[PDB]
Amino acid sequence: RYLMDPDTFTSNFNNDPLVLRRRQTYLCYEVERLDNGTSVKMDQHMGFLCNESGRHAELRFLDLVPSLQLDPAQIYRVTWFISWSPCFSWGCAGEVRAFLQENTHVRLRIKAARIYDYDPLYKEALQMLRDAGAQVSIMTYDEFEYCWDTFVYRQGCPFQPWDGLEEHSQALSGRLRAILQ
Ligand code: NA
Ligand SMILES: [Zn+2]
Repeated sequence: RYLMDPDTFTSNFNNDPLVLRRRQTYLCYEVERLDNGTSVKMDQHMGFLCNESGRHAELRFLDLVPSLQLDPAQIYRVTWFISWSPCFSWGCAGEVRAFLQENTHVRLRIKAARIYDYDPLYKEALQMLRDAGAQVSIMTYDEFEYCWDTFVYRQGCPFQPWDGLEEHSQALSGRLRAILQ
């Protein structure tokens, strides 16, 4: 597993609104299989994706699902730690919705560092994901540190939080839950 540079992680998962980073998304993913109330963690199916040549990371994740060789007779939970919530206007929310409709064996958990409200239809993207069965939430300190510990070439350095991490997370979470109520 190639691990992400720490600078790339910190530049992209920051949730401070005064840090500009609209040009790029990073999407860390893991997959587990749900059997009789216990998960089979599948470490060979973890990684991260960014946007490439105009194709958003969310669509690039959909692009690689067949290579994960999921058994449709099984149930899987996919988790996304994504630096921006998925857009509507460039097709991500719609494609994820259609994917989850066609792939009823897949459950999707989305934890976003920030809300992508550069998209005029960002609220509709979030509601569309919720309506398609995705559980959508804002990243807290716990998830940022997990991501640092799991996806980052950190050489045993501990996660060090940026100023305001918890405050911004809680404000974002309030906005999100208001949108999804
Ligand atoms: Na595709
Ligand atoms: Zn998108």
